[PDB]
Amino acid sequence: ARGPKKHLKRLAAPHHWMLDKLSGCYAPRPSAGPHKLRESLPLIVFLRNRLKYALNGREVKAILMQRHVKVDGKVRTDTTFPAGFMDVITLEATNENFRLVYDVKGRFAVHRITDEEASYKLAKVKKVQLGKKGIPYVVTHDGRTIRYPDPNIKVNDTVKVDLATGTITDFIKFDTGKLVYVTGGRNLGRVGTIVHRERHEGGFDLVHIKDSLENTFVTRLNNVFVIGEPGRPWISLPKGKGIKLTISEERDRRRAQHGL
Amino acid sequence: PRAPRTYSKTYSTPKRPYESARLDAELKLAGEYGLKNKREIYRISFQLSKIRRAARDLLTRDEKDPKRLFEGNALIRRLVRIGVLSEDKKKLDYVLALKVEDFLERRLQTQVYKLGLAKSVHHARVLISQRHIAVGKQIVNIPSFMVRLESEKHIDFARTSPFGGARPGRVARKRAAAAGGE
Amino acid sequence: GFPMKQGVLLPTRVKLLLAKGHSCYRPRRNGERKRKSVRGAIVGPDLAVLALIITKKGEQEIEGITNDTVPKRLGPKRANNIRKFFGLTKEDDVRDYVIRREVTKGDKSYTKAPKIQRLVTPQRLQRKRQQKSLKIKNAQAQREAAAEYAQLLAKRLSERKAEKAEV
Amino acid sequence: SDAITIRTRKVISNPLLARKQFVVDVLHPNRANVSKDELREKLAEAYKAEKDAVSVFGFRTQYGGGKSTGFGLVYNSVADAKKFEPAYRLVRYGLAEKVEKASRQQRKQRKNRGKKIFGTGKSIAKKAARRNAD
RNA sequence: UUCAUAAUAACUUUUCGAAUCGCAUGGCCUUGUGCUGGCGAUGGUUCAUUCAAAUUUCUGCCCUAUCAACUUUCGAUGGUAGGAUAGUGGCCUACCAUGGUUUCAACGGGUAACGGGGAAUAAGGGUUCGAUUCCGGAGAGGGAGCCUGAGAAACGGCUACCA
RNA sequence: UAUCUGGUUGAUCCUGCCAGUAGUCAUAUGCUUGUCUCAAAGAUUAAGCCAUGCAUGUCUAAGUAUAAGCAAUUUAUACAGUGAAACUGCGAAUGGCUCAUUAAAUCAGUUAUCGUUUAUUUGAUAGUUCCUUUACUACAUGGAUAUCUGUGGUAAUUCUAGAG
Ligand SMILES: [Mg+2]
Ligand SMILES: [Mg+2]
Ligand SMILES: [Mg+2]
Ligand SMILES: [Mg+2]
Ligand SMILES: [Mg+2]
Ligand SMILES: [Mg+2]
Ligand SMILES: [Mg+2]
Ligand SMILES: [Mg+2]
Ligand SMILES: [Mg+2]
Ligand SMILES: [Mg+2]
Ligand SMILES: [Mg+2]
Ligand SMILES: [Mg+2]
Ligand SMILES: [Mg+2]
Ligand SMILES: [Mg+2]
Ligand SMILES: [Mg+2]
Ligand SMILES: [Mg+2]
Ligand SMILES: [Mg+2]
Ligand SMILES: [Mg+2]
Ligand SMILES: [Mg+2]
Ligand SMILES: [Mg+2]
Ligand SMILES: [Mg+2]
Repeated sequence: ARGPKKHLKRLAAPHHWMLDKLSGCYAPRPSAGPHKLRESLPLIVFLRNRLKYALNGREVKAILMQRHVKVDGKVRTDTTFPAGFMDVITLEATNENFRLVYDVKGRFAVHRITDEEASYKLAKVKKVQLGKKGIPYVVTHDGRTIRYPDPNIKVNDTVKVDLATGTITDFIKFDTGKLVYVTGGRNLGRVGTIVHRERHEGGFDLVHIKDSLENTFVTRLNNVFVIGEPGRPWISLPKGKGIKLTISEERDRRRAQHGL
Repeated sequence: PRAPRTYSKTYSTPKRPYESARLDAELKLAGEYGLKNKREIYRISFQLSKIRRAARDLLTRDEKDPKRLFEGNALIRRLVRIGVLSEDKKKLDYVLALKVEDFLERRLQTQVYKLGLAKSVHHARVLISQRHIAVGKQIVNIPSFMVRLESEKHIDFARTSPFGGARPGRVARKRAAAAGGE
Repeated sequence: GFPMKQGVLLPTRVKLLLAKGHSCYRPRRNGERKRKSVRGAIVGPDLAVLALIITKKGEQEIEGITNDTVPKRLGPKRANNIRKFFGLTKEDDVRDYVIRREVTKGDKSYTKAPKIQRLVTPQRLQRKRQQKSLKIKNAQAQREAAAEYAQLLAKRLSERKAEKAEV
Repeated sequence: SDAITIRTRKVISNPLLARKQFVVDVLHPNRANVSKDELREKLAEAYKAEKDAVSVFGFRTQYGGGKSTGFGLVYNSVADAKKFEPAYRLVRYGLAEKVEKASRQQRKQRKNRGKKIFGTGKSIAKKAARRNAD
């Protein structure tokens, strides 16, 4: 009905916002940005509901204004700016750097990171095409277009963007026996190896993934994000190395590592 | 258009109103544990029934099957914590055999009575309502509080009120005042 | 009340659909089109007022209209406009010939002067220069990138045509 | 005994708002309700920072007395406190002073009235005068 | 894929290619006030993307045969070409063909029918309800028609008629 | 959380219903009604009609101030502090309400756009505007129009004419 929608009801929000059912009718709708609405994570949520540096929206706004938050080197001032997967959130005071990565369960984890890694962003390849004047460009599944790419970078390949300038420093080819991260579905937040790649030339390629504990699962190709060569990831993965325990196992862990 | 609040009816009425034997049993139960209503009894029954439903379901699933192993185990643990199941009977099969008395013999009412502090159940109830009796230095107003077995060691009078040693208050104070200038 | 719209002809009032551009109407939303009643361009026996612009002065005078003058309130704001008004030419500077207004609170004597718009500042010039530089720089960068790409292409083609030998 | 054992639990140091934020847990014994001002003073004494650079809000008594739990922030300077703290809180404290608006309804009405005139209504006034006269 | 893209042919009542703003006041002397240069705002081209958008595939709706034939002059089903549209298409127009749906209920009638998530009940199977907090969809007394705009056939916009 | 009981007879066994029994984020209503927490609430009939008030406006170092506004005082003889108005920009297509229409329609899950439009967004990005190349606006082009100042029209309206 008539043009774009501008609000978001609290229940209609992505569940991995971890937003509480009460204390409001509305949720912070991610503005038009680099990442998809449902796959994003607004700055407000990151600030208030994760790190707890702000108490309310006004506080968040104030924080933003003094030009201190930095999403991928660039500044940002939107409360509802949609930082998503692999995005580096740097705070100038505190000197903390964060990379937005998922965890074993599904939601965005607070993952503290060093300045040596915070310099670069890792990004999947969505499209490879020749643009105007015959100039080749690559499209990252995370927002960007990069002109004149290395011509053996194809779709689904992951790319090390140096972020400070925005040039491709290095890349990983999508292939069997390469460390992978799942970014959508039930298996989202899981880390694996790629055992096999089914095709079905028509609709949705399925990739078979084994983790470190020899525990195979299948996801769609567009949910699968390459991260390195097995055992050696290009980024630091969060605590619990994207592993997925069974519920009982988790409970046991909780019990046996008690230290109140 | 704010997110709806969840209610749950916590008791269930009997399916046949004037079953005389049943009524008498209920009355007896009330007498035993100083219950204000049949409603309290019904609540307890409902609670029991919920547990039973869970247990039966678990049983229906294969033994050593994940869900049974987990959820059932958790339930058992909870029961033991509350103090309704005994350490002999951490079994899930024994969960079905529980019966209403074990829940009533675990209220902050009955517990209070059974540790001294009272002289009959009614007295205990009165004390509870009257803001005497604390658990972990926390004054409990609720007669049907379900004492958590490990907290059962700590049931005492409050640091406020008399009985547990503070200012006498109200009637005693008045009496003292009267005595004073006479 | 009704005004006279220029163009209607007709000795009587008529209803018209009126938009932005033409008179007898001020639009309150963009592209609002009120149907309003308006009197014609022909003068009749029914008008309350004529509006008359006197173009040729005559033999006698009318008290306070032909003898008397009302001062023009605002001097020109654009630099070229200012130049025109005085008749100054391009090399004479505008700043000095800006009309001042004297305002007093009662004690404090104070002067008001307009910001000359479309004036040749150093700042403006600097900005222009920067703009000129920037585009050129960008172009150069692009060229460099293109060259690099070409080189890369050449030294992959060569590689390809080394394994193109064999049995 | 009055005691008033004050505790700062869950201490987040926040350079982004130039503050330290924490859960205030205060003990009563035999005394009902601590009062905000007193708490603030205590906090100031603890933290060496000025009394006006301290802010405490959102308290609840434990039930059956004995304790009060609330939320506390201690800013680096008074200036910082002034420029980050909500206005109402400041007013409560005694730093900033009450803004004197009319009831919102009145304001709304005024706005509506204003809407009904195009430009500043001095000409309109004149028209009303002269036209009224004749 | 007649794709991306490039190339030759020309065309065009020739679109765009910064006559725009704030704070900085830095670097070489050919010692001019010269040439320069920093961080930003707004803009602007096509391609991205994002928030969207129109359509669109397959499968699924409650009673009724005291509705068995329905659609096709006035488009019904298909073809061809055009027009129109943001674009696909009987969407509309011209010429042509005679199809399309149906007892595995078409069509018609009713609904005290908005659809769904769900709700009440509660052995298993079911039965009834869902105006209503979330998601779709409609509508602003009724019907039309449009302006502005990225987006409305908008009604706390306009134009008309009826009430 | 698998339950039935009263009524066809002089009595009997049935078929069968009626009656009871229990629940209802199911409405109404009758009596009563101390406390705590939570909180539906002009849907059902009339998508019937509406007094009055309010519900969409908006300005930053950073588009346009000669308010004849306030400042007033130790950046202005171009402006430069705040700043009503008005122009411009943007928004008013979201939200909120309601369920009248609507039965392969809507809608649900599922596809598709190699069939299109998309402000904004975040990336990208344009030495080629010239047109013969011995003396040319580019150290910057043109005319308006708002507010304002004045002259009014009308019983009247968020009606606007005439001049500067
Ligand atoms: Mg495809
Ligand atoms: Mg007391
Ligand atoms: Mg200018
Ligand atoms: Mg093509
Ligand atoms: Mg065609
Ligand atoms: Mg209906
Ligand atoms: Mg229904
Ligand atoms: Mg519904
Ligand atoms: Mg209805
Ligand atoms: Mg109505
Ligand atoms: Mg309408
Ligand atoms: Mg209205
Ligand atoms: Mg509306
Ligand atoms: Mg049955
Ligand atoms: Mg008989
Ligand atoms: Mg008889
Ligand atoms: Mg019955
Ligand atoms: Mg009380
Ligand atoms: Mg109604
Ligand atoms: Mg405007
Ligand atoms: Mg809406």
